[PDB]
Amino acid sequence: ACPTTAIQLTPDFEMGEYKRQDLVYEKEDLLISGPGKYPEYNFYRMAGMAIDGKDKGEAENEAKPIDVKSLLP
Amino acid sequence: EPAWQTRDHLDDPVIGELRNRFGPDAFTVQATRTGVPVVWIKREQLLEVGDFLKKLPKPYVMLFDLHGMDERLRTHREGLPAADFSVFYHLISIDRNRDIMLKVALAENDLHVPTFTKLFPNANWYERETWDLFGITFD
Amino acid sequence: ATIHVDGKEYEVNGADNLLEACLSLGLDIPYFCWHPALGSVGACRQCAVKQYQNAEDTRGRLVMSCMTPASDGTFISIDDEEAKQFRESVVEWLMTNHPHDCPVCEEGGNCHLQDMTVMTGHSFRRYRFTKRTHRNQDLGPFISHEMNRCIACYRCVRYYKDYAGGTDLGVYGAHDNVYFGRPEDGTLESEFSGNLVEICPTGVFTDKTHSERYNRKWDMQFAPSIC
Amino acid sequence: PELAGIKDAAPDATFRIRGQKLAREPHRYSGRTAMRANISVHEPRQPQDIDTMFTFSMEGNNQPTAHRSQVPFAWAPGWNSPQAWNKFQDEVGGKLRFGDPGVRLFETSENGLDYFTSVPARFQPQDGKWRIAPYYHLFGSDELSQRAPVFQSRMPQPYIKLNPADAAKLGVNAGTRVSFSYDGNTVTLPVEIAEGLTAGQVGLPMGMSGIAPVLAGAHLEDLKEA
Amino acid sequence: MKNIIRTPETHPLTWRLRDDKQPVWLDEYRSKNGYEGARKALTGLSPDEIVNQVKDAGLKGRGGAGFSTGLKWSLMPKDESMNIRYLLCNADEMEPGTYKDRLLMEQLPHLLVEGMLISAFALKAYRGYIFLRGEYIEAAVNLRRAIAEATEAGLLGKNIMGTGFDFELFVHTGAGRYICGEETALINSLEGRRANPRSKPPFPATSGAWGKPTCVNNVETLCNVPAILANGVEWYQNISKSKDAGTKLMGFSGRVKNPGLWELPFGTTAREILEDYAGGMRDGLKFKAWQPGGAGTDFLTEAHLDLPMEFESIGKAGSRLGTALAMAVDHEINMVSLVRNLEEFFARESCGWCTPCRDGLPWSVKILRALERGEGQPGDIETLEQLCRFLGPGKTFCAHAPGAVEPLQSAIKYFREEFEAGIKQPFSNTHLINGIQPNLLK
Amino acid sequence: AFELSAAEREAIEHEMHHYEDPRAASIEALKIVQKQRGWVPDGAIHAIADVLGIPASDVEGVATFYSQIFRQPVGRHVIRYCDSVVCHINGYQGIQAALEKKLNIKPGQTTFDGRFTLLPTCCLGNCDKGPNMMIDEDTHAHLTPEAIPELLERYK
Ligand SMILES: NC(=O)C1=CN([C@@H]2O[C@H](COP(=O)(O)OP(=O)(O)OC[C@H]3O[C@@H](n4cnc5c(N)ncnc54)[C@H](O)[C@@H]3O)[C@@H](O)[C@H]2O)C=CC1
Ligand SMILES: Cc1cc2nc3c(=O)[nH]c(=O)nc-3n(C[C@H](O)[C@H](O)[C@H](O)COP(=O)(O)O)c2cc1C
Ligand code: SF4
Ligand code: SF4
Ligand code: SF4
Ligand code: FES
Ligand code: FES
Repeated sequence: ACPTTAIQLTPDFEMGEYKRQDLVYEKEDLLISGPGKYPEYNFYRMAGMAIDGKDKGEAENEAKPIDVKSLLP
Repeated sequence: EPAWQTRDHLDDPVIGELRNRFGPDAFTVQATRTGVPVVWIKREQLLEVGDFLKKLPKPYVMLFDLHGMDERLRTHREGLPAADFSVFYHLISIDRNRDIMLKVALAENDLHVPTFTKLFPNANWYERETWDLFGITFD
Repeated sequence: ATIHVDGKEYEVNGADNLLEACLSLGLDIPYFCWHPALGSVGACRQCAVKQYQNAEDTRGRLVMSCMTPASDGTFISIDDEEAKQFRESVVEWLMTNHPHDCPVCEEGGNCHLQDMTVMTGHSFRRYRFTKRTHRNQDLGPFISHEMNRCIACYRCVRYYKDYAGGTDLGVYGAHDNVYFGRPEDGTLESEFSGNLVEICPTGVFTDKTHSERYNRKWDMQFAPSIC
Repeated sequence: PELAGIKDAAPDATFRIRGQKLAREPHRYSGRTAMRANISVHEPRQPQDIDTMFTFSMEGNNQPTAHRSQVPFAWAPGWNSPQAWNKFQDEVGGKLRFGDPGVRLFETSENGLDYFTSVPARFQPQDGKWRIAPYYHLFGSDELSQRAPVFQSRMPQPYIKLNPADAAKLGVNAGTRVSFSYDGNTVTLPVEIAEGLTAGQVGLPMGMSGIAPVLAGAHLEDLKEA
Repeated sequence: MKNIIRTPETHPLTWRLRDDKQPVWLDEYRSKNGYEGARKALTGLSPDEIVNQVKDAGLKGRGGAGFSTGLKWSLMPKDESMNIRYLLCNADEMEPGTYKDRLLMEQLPHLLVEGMLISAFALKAYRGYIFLRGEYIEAAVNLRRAIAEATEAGLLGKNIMGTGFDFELFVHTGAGRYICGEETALINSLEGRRANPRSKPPFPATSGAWGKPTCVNNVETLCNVPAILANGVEWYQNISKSKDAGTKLMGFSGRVKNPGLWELPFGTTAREILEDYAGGMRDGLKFKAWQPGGAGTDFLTEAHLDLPMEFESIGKAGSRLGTALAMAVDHEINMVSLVRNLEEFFARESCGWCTPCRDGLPWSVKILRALERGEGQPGDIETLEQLCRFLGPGKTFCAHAPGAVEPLQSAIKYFREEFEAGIKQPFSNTHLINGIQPNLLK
Repeated sequence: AFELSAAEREAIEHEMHHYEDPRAASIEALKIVQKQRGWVPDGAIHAIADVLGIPASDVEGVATFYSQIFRQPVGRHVIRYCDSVVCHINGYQGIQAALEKKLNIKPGQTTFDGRFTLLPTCCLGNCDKGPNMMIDEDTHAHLTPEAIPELLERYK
């Protein structure tokens, strides 16, 4: 159900802890330092929102914004 | 015609047999996507309807299922009797290679159904489960 | 007055609209530009049904439910082939240039465009060309502006001008580079600009106060209260 | 006795539609077993609402075709927008189905009051005194609204309005500070010119910090430039 | 015929037109039987009598739809408390291939002034607005000079010829949009709004400009009526043996030997106009297609060139007459590029009101660009056909989109092979994610 | 810091006299400002809204709706070549390539001298006279690619 391929299920199964309270994995226990089973995908290259390093009209299959005041008909 | 179409199954000869036996009235045929003919039988006719189904030339010999349903929150009930609860009996005839469904409507004040274990002895655990999970009592 | 929907008789008002008569009966007709408190226009063409002349008629004619009176003796059809595929084409046209940013959008499970895209049953895409974009505006501390999400059903400008009497919002531009907003950057000085969050069926006008500390609609624990 | 109608707005806590309560949250309420997991992995019992007709979980009822007047939220299958309210009404754009919340509690009297003979005189401006006129900004004249952190950028700066003739008499130009004394406290506020105001009056935004709403209709002294 | 002879009996419009392409001013207009119809209307005829006279004379509207103007003038309200009626002249024409009003506005302005006078007295309208375009500028100067000369010579003002009827005329030069020619959008633009059209059956005849009863009529429509009230009624019905009464400014345009504009009676075949008045094709062109009306109607082949240029005769040919200004396309020009230019004009010149035109004409533009560049994918011609079927009358808010997609319909129906030849590369809408198995279907 | 001149304000009021509403005179007021100053600046919208009474959003919508109301600074002369179909058959692409070669600009752009602004036009309404192009209220017909530098060099 992830439309960004952010949450993934690794082939690692070596879990099991002493306390149940420590089984609640926070954000620092989940975010890994690389792209996993879907390496090359990036959701923000499809989204049309203004992004640090991505102006309006810079996403895939997306045109540059024509100004509302533009001279062309 | 697609296999998922909402069919009424009035072309089933068991419906014609029921119309010949108990009259064209006294039961309501429901058009569902279950693939089986579903008939709403009144409570006092249930034992004799089951007895008639058990004495057909190719009778309905196995009680496939028997369970209740809470109709109190069901908003989309068109072509259905006024029911607070319902009890459905799913019966299978192997010689006909067909199956029928028998729905009995119930009100809140009288959740009493005549027992079905005198006809199908596997109904004991199904009626116990209906009395456990629902409030339906079997006489 | 009585009407016939899908060969079924219904007793509706004769002095009201056909779209609101059908929606009052629990029937589902998609709509974008119509609001119960703003009247009816033709800014979209989403409420299309097929109207006949008499009881025995096959061809019909595609009319708008929000622009046809619900007079006595009308014979309309909602879920025939032609009206359904035309409404699918209209949501396809509206979603032809729509940004692929639903999970990062403020509407999410509150969006009317999502419900009317699912309701028309349009999932596959055959539009392979480029989309359309617009620059955003700073509308103040309460209204976040994301103009790319717009489908140009004119409900915001109609509410803000005709209903609310405000002098800030408006329509600019032309055929396809149409714009809905202020002539400059600034705060919407009308006292009813917050209703644009739910008046807009898309994520253009959204709640900035809910943009900060945001959750989806299904995650909200609601209660009926008094302001 | 005159408040006897408040047991008609909503039914008792022992009110159920087909035996069940009404849900405060939707059926797709996510993350129930990890919501409180940062402080206790053991999921606590749900809060018990004995006061009212509502349950704090999703195990309730929010059906549009349910015999009730008060709806927590509008949701219908296929209608996830705020346009799901039309499923909760008998006719759309009209009254809500099965009535409306809240009863009127007031009945019109058979006979009216008398003609109030007390007609006030004209407002004559007086030297050395100023009549305070309320302005009542929407975003700044409510006690619970100013404490909201998002309103603080929306309220205007604390100001005071003066007539052009009054400002010419005081010799103060618009935008500069003026000092006025009330309850023995000389406070300085920036002035602005009000064209529609009248002579002998001064204008204040009520409800703000330091400016009470009861200051309307009161007098003011010592309008001196700071 | 090789030489054209124009007489007032057979050419009611441009018999007084000057050969040196110079404007006919007031003295030359009244010398060549000027303001006789206005005199008869304002002296000896009741306004209802004039309305019924135009109704039985069969002056159908020359805007392009062919609605009878007697019906339009008869649907004005009968209430005497509504005395703020308006008359509007749709002088804005921005349809490609249509230039019929430029001639009558540049070198015959007093004919339009007299027609507006007669129509305003027939409708009891106290104000008239010539809604012009920003590109007709010499026409604007000529119209303003004609208005000044008329209001100097006792016309067009107050107490006209001692009748007591007050009428005054303005020229409203538009700021430039193709949608402004539609009568409801003309009303919205005249009110200085964005020129989005309005919805019928609240008609301009009952509630138009500023809520008052108005009517909008073309320049040709208002220019035929002085001939009706100056020459006669049965004369107007007896100039052509067809049920489309009157004369129309016909003419071919586009790479012909003599492109121009000639007044001809209805029922004249398009082959006659092309091979006689237009001179036919030049040396090397084969005349592979034509449109009856410029750019709004749909293409016809050589077999439809023999039909008379009438509303109903071209109606049964899967087409319509339109402005009756024929548009000729030769064999050397690709139909894909021509329909691409048509769709580009209709996409960029439409208004921004309703969904299907707004978001289907640019899609047609992009599909036709792909067909131009040879980047066509399988499923584009069927998309264009579905687009044409879903942009017909009634499906959109106004009639811009059906007139836009009629050339597409005729290009698909007749010249299909070039559209098939525009498709070369296979369908690819989605690209790989490299971690997800694609849903490849058969 | 936009300020309407006396002649502009008198023209706007005189056009206001001709209609039942100043809103009807909004479009002609925008045309007067465009004629006087070449284009409509940002403060002119508020100036028209102040002299009329209608909101500035309506004035901005009117200014951005119609094609020949320029909201960007244009050159001293606006070249307007016909983009329509009859001029496509007669050939407008040759004269467009000639204009692009002579001016070294694209349509929608202006030259670095601030002299010419190249734009397409919906339709000139002179289709029977070959290719068509309008410069500064002057139409030109029967155009050829070789006649473009001669026709361009007689303007200021
Ligand atoms: N430059 C030009 O001359 C152009 C002409 N056209 C033509 O415009 C036509 C489409 O124009 P529309 O106004 O949308 O079509 P239409 O046929 O609905 O209306 C044309 C006229 O008929 C009148 N009318 C029709 N039915 C009426 C009724 N029941 N009651 C009162 N009045 C009634 C309208 O008021 C209007 O004046 C097309 O035939 C097209 O050829 C289109 C584009 C450009
Ligand atoms: C999109 C559109 C554009 C139109 N443009 C013009 C036009 O430029 N000139 C014109 O006379 N009629 C135009 N019309 C037709 C008008 O709606 C109307 O029929 C005409 O102005 C007057 O009708 P008449 O023929 O009875 O005089 C247009 C219609 C539409 C739908
Ligand atoms: S901004 Fe929203 S309300 Fe306004 S036209 Fe666009 S989709 Fe409709
Ligand atoms: S407004 Fe657009 S981007 Fe946002 S949820 Fe709706 S469809 Fe998706
Ligand atoms: S069809 Fe619709 S969008 Fe197109 S010009 Fe007409 S009203 Fe405008
Ligand atoms: S809801 Fe009827 S056309 Fe928009
Ligand atoms: S097509 Fe160019 S002038 Fe009309």
